[PDB]
Amino acid sequence: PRGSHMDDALRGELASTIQLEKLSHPPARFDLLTSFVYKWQTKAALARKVSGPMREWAAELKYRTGVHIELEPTYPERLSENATQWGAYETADDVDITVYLFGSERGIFNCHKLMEAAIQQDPVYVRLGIFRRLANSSEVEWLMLRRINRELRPPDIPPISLKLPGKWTLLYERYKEAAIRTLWEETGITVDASNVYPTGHLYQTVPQYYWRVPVRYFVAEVPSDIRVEGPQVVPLQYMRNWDARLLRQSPDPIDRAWAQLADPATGCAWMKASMIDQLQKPLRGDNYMAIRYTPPPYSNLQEVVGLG
Ligand SMILES: Nc1nc2c(ncn2[C@@H]2O[C@H](COP(=O)(O)OP(=O)(O)O)[C@@H](O)[C@H]2O)c(=O)[nH]1
Repeated sequence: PRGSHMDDALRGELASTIQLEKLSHPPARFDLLTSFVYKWQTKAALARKVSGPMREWAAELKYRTGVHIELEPTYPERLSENATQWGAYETADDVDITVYLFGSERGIFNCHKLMEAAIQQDPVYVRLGIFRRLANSSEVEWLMLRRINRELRPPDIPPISLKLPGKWTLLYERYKEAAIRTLWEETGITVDASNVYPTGHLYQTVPQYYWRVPVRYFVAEVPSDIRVEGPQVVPLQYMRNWDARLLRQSPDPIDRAWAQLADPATGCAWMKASMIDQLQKPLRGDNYMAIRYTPPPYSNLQEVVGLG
């Protein structure tokens, strides 16, 4: 019942081999979905590529074929263990996951080959660090957004995410291609692929959070004078039309900094790296921007951005 609701929410933002096993009927726990049902016994290293933290790719597979993807840890009691067929999993990739498919065999056949191609790639989150240089200052300003995540979310996703632009790679989409397209979807800024530079990737997960995906990072300079329109895809899902008087007095530092630098008409804000890491210091430690958005030397840009 929760899996469907999350797939319905992503509909607005949508525009070596797999051994399936047909099941006579589904287990009683999955009858409400029941329409055939096929099972795929795999690991989280593979099942993560057809689901996603917010069911990004499980919803696209439904948008494509009409099949419903349902995932469950095969032996979830092992995820409650600290220290073999039983005990704590070594890594998240090793977590046994059982995937269920619901729909017509026509739609299941289409999704099956889509899934066999999905598990071949590396689907990740992308963040294109958009920055501009200030004539009066020496440091750069980065464009920040605050997305209001939905109620149906995994426990590792906050209610509001202070983020730089960027979403996720669609099925068969590539890193830079996703970073540029998702940049416009969240900001409305058009950046050329020759000015986008990869700055690194991060993957930190635990077995209990088997769904977590790597994050590929990019940076690109924007002209200091530019019309930042804000989110054009699902704009209601971002912090907008807020009230600067009362939020300025919120006990959250993010919130106060948002009331002072954010524009409620666009939901966007320009922040310096020293300000972003100060905001991320109590949650992430030091060097939040430097760890993620340090340009490669061939960009001839780590001099300009200031992290280096
Ligand atoms: N949000 C999110 N973060 C992840 C996921 N998987 C890994 N991470 C970690 O997120 C850290 C950096 O996150 P950040 O750049 O602040 O993006 P954000 O956490 O999604 O706002 C990295 O150390 C990654 O290991 C995921 O599926 N979702």
